[PDB]
Amino acid sequence: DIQMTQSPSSLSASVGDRVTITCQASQDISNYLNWYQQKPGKAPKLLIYDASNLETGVPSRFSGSGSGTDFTFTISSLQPEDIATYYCQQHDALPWTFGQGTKVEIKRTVAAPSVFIFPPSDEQLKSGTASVVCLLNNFYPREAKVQWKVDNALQSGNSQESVTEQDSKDSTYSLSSTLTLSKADYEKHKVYACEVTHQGLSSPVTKSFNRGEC
Amino acid sequence: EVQLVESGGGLVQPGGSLRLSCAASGFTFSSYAMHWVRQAPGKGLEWVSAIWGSGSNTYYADSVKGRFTISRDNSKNTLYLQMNSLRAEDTAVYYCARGRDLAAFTKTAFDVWGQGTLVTVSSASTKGPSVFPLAPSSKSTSGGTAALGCLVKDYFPEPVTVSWNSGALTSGVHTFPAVLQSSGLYSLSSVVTVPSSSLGTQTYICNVNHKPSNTKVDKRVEPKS
Amino acid sequence: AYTNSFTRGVYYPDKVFRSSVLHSTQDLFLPFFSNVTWFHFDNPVLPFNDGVYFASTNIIRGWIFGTTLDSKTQSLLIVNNATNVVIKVCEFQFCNDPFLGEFRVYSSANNCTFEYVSQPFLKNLREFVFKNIDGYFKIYSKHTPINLVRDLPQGFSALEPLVDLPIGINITRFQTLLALHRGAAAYYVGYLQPRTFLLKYNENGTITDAVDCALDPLSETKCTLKSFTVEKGIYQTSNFRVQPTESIVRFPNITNLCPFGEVFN
Amino acid sequence: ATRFASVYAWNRKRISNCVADYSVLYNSASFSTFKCYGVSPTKLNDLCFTNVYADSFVIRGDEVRQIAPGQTGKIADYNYKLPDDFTGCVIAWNSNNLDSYNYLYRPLQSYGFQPTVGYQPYRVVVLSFELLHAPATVCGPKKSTNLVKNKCVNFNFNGLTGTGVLTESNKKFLPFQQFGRDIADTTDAVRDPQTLEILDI
Ligand SMILES: *[C@@H]1O[C@H](CO)[C@@H](O[C@@H]2O[C@H](CO)[C@@H](O)[C@H](O)[C@H]2NC(C)=O)[C@H](O)[C@H]1NC(C)=O
Repeated sequence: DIQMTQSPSSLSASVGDRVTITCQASQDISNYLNWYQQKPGKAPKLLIYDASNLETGVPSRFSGSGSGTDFTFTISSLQPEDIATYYCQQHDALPWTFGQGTKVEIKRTVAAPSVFIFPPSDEQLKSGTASVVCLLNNFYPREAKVQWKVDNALQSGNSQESVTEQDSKDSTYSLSSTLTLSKADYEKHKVYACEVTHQGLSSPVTKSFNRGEC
Repeated sequence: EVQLVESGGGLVQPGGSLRLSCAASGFTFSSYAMHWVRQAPGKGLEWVSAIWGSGSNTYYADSVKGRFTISRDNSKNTLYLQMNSLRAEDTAVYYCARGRDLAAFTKTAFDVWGQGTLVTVSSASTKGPSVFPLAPSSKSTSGGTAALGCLVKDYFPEPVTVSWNSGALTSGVHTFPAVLQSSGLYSLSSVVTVPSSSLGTQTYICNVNHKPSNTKVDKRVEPKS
Repeated sequence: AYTNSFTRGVYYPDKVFRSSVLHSTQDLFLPFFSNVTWFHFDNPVLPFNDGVYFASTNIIRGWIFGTTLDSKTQSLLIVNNATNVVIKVCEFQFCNDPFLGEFRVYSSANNCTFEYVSQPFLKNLREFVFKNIDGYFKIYSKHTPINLVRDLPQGFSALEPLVDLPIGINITRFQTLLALHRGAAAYYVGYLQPRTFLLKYNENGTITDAVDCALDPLSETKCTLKSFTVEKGIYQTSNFRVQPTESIVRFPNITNLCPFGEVFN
Repeated sequence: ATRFASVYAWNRKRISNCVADYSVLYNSASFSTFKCYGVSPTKLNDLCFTNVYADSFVIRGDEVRQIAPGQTGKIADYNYKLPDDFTGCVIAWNSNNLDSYNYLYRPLQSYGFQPTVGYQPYRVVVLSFELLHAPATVCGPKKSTNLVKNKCVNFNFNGLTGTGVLTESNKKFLPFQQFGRDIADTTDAVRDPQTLEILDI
């Protein structure tokens, strides 16, 4: 088959910046390569076909280039609706393979997150489940470290996280971390706390809670 | 206007069979080449199959060679995809795409790309959701903003919609993507950012709607102690 | 309204250099002192027939020439936009009320059969000549200072050729394009006939005078003698012959009739 | 062309108002076949045409012979069809390095391109000449020669031919005139092309 080592895997640029995404090839595929723009929950949309020809109905700020085994690809002016994941697909020999994909996001100023923890509700307890959620809201960059501490013991393997995609209004992300434990084990421990390390915080900020409002 | 309305997706146990449909309207279906492309949840695009008008010039991806069969129709102009001997790796959202491989050597690409149909290969059965509130700390003095939300647990399948106070309170509503748990059932949490001083005075009611089960739940949140 | 073209409308008939000589040539010229239609703003579609003389005094931005227009037939379009004049022979669909100013009068450029791009030239009088000869569309023009707006200038100026397009379209009607902003401007239109002119080439090779051999007996005498000065005397210049008014056919009348009634009845 | 059009959509580019030099393409050895009907390939530099249309498409060796007037077959009957009467020239070359399932042909069948002559893909361009629909505008190339002064020479200036001595002149030709004539309708001087100067004859 034909392999594409599309690099970088992710890159950061600001509004109006010029974006280049490289897409290699295997054996002189000439200009039988296509480009696709995909938004979360949306079907892929053509961006550049035959490595140079723009599709109809697409704004002129989008452009592609390259031929043979190297494809340059050039964005001129970033627009806030242009946030998406871009894929290069070889289309010569029985088109099968896609690219790994590169996530293009808007560069911004580092912002410290607001950290908070949710104790389990009483309505959730009668169902037999206890969930401890820590919320990471409006932070940048996406890099963040979450340290769960129960009874001052670092936790691992018992928590789940979830990250929201790039927002349409401010291009900032939100993150939710969920810790799950049983009601019987809930009564057997006292301290529940989540610690978040982030670039916008000089030192990590720890938020703690004691069961039963102690 | 080209329109590729997809249907026929749903829930299948591993090793079962399912027939997909991709209707076409607004263009000459019989004079174009039709394709199938799928994308695994959170993964990249992977081609599936292709039928180039003839009932003999069918081509499949290496990962689905032998197992998947593609077919089309004249008259009403629709597209089919026979899927056999499914495994856990076949769970993906399936798209039917276009193709003018016949004349055009320019629009070699997939001009439209239908909206896609979801196929889940799993033995789990349909189950309605359980909703739990996310209570805050009452003695929170970290800032003037308090975070509140509702946790929708153990629903199957997607999707869900969230509203608040029948539309009278819409400021700061933020809905998170669903996640899969080790229990085999999906989970989702929807939260809202609000001023802290309105927790004990204004009534906060979160509304959760699930179209496949027509379930609507309203829950009020009050600070503890 | 009409005006007298005086002595305007002379162009180089053959693009061959001559000097200090009086040359007699017959081609489509603007008759001297002929009536020319004056337009002021409205711009209807005008017949093209065998050629048009156009004059103006930057309101005028282009011309439309054709047979049926409305994208049913090929139509010549000349527009002077952004210092680059564009000429097309596409099947443009013309408006009910063409108006330019982006642009609208030059929309729906499809099915193009000829396209050409040139460097455009335009209190100043701009004279143009448009003729179609054996498939060659010839454009002539000249820019000159003008110190009056009542009628044509009293001066003399020959128009040099500028463009020759081998388009080959049968053109029968034309219309002008004015720079409409939402300030009317005046223009003059004359029509050519196959009349013979005597053109005077100076020592530099520029046409400085000319006489229309059908304007008056004196000019006819000037033409026959191939000179602008005629000595005292009697000259024979043409031949008067009254032309017939109608044709009459006379044959013997009712003779014997063939018995068609004896076969059909 | 970086990419040629398909036979199911062969390309038709209209060429007019230009000089078409066929000597470089004719001498070029990269073409597999170059068959001209009606006129010999070496006189196209003198002859002129009103318009030329270039039909570009990819076919296969099993049908590469089918591009000719009055031919039959799936391609000749349902795909690119040559007219019954006079056409221009057919040019073809093997493109196995580039085109040997993206390419299909005309109910629809695909070419079994296996890069391992009779089945190989060939790129075909048909030049159709229209010599009567309009005034002619596409002429072949004409080579210039050097001009020799102060000697009796046989000159040809833009179609005006003759014999005489060409010398320098001080006759101010206007920018739009090419040759001047004396009294009695005979040439006195001419303006040379390529260098724009006034030569007395
Ligand atoms: C026609 O083309 C020739 C060759 O390109 C032009 O000759 C050149 O003109 C430039 C400008 O005067 C000189 O600097 C070069 O040295 C000339 N080259 C030669 C070989 O003479 C010629 O001027 C062109 N004529 C035109 C455009 O009317």
